[PDB]
Amino acid sequence: LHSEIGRLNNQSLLWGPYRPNIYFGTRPRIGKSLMTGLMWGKIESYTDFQHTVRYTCEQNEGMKGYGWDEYDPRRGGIQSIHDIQNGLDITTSFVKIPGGAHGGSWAARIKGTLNDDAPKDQKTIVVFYVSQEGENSELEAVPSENEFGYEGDVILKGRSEALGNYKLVVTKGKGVIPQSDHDLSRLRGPGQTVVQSLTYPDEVLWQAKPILFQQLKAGIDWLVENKYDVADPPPPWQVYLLANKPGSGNVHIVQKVFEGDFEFDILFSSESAGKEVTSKDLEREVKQATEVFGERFARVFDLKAPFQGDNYKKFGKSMFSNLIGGIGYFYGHSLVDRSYAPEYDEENEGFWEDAAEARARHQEALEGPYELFTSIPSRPFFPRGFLWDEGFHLLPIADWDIDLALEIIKSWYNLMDEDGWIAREQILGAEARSKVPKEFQTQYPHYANPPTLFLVLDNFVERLRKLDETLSTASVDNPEVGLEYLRRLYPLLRRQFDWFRKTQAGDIKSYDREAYSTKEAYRWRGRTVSHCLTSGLDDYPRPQPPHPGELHVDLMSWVGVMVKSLISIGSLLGATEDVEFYTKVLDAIEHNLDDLHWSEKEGCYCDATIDEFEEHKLVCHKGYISLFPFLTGLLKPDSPKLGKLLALIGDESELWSPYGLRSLSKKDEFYGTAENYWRSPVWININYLAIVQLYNIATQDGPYKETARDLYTRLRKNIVETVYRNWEETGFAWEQYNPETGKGQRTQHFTGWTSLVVKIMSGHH
Ligand SMILES: Cc1nc2cc(-c3ncccn3)ccc2n1CCCCCCN1C[C@H](O)[C@@H](O)[C@H](O)[C@H]1CO
Repeated sequence: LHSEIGRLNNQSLLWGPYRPNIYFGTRPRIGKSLMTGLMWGKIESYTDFQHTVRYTCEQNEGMKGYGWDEYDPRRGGIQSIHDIQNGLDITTSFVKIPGGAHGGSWAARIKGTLNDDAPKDQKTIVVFYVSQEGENSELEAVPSENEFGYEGDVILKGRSEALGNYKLVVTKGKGVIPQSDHDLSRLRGPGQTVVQSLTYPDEVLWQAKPILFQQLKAGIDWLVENKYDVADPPPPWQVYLLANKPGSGNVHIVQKVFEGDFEFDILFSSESAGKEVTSKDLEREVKQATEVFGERFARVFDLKAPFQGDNYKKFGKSMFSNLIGGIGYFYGHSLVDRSYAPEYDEENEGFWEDAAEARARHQEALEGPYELFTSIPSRPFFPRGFLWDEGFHLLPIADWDIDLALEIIKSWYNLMDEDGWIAREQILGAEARSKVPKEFQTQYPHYANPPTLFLVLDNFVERLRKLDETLSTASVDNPEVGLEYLRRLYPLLRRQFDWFRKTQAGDIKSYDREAYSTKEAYRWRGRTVSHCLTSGLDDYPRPQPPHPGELHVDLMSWVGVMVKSLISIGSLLGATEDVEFYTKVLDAIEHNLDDLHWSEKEGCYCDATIDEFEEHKLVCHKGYISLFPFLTGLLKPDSPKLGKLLALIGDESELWSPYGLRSLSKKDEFYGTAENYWRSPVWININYLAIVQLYNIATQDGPYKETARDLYTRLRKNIVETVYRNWEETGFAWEQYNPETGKGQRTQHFTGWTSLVVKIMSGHH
């Protein structure tokens, strides 16, 4: 029965607009298959369209904003694009229609409305770009009746092993189509929809912009060769209208020019299903997906006081939809240094210079191919899987659709190599690589990242203990399906635990260091003089200089998170021997957090190193790192140390700002220095952990119940209100928030863990 829910999940999730790196396109969860993408741009001159055309996501002065207003990957949703440069408000509606054997059908409506500033007679070029990879697959544009292009719909008929037979239609659409009275119209037509059907080697089909432009350039070269010149030039929009040439190929460019507002549909009909998809179907499924979305939101994300108002519902729906709507399917090779150069062991003083040398051997090579199905932090700046981000992303996604979340967990865990490593940053294929400088592509088998995916697993387990609708919860409603999922995953969880202990081990035994356990001590590999990228907190201050004797309290706390999870999951599976090992490890981490990291003088946890004199020294920098045993859920509710942590947390002169907790204390010497990334700003993911733990202390008998109740109340309010005020003013979720001014800063469109705000509002953890 487990493989039955599995098959249904596969069929459910196969199609989506799973190309979040571009404004709008679709792809199935298959490496080498059919992909679509949208392009549009005003044209006012002979040279402007190369500058105005839109395709890959960005964020700059010329784009007011864009994002999903509703989305569910099983059903589809609606996206809104507000484009200032091109004077256009665009809506892209996407809907899926189950049926047949190949993952069903789908349809999209693209609607453009000029805004108030645009010339009422703007010419906008619109391209629908279609490609198909596969040796034994075919795709053909049925030619038109008319001489120079299409008066009606463009039908592409295709076939592959993965999709069977299918037709993809681009409807004629509604809006004024400009007409040219130039002589050229005797050879190119007066103006109409055109199709060019092309073939290029499979591996470059993703390069839609250059492919389109090479065709535009050939058209213009043709003008020049044939005596169309500046004495009497055709209008720009006709100079940039491709000559119609439909056929078979692995690339099909469908181009329309509109004057004023426009709209058109794309209808993908899987042959193996009922009759084909119509526009009437598209409109009905769109209306239906909205109603379903509406009803699930109010059940799953029931906003509590004081955020019950409609302004907050709208806010929550926006933050949620952007998060779950950034889900992508990525496919290809990634770049990995598999030398395991000994310099990566970081065993000597000055290790960062040795590691630099090894990186300068450039032994890295492409490997795979791999696939990943994942949500991402940032459509415009970094639209790809990040390992510890994904644990935060899936917390609200799991509320929505636990089965989808498990799908994504599985996807990540299928990347893990034989040692237990998953690369923290998943740049899969040439398309992904295109948006990343070559110096930053290389992954390193010694670099960890927080295991925040265990958090999602913990939520799943509590739920397991305590048709699209049915599927979304099938793995908790069918407990046998649940445990079977854990059974297959568990060995990989254990592999990653062991990997952490073998690769990120700190050194107790070799210094004058005393502690309850000889074993439990951890140090993030990969640190530079000013950074510790693998920890997730890039530039939070760490012992200076970095040192093989360093110990990092956040890392030990992450290991504590892992054992606690393995206890739970081991128990469910009766891995009795495993469970007793985990038990001794937990107990040991509990003692060693105190013996190695607790500072009585400072009243918080600290990283540690070793002295010029070879002695253990705590290095205290009050901020997120200091609270880690608390944030990761490792302290007993009655703990005196917890009490001191709550005092530091609430202290306005240290961490507590009107806008959330500061990443670093105002009192720290590194406050607001250098790039100031994690050295003062408020970050939603860590604030979210704080909120969850305050709520935990707050809803149990103990000495800190009422303190935590008050802190919980206020921090929930501060964090929610700050992210809401910024969203109201700017339309954006931001990467972090300024603790002096409350302003969002760094990167926009960070959905992204900022969207945790939906779970914070809906409460009852
Ligand atoms: C190559 C690159 N080009 C970039 C361009 C712009 C940019 N900005 C404004 C305007 C224009 N351009 C910005 C950044 C750019 N990058 C770096 C990519 C990695 C950043 C990771 C963010 N984040 C850092 C967190 O500390 C970490 O915890 C977390 O896991 C991670 C993933 O969310």
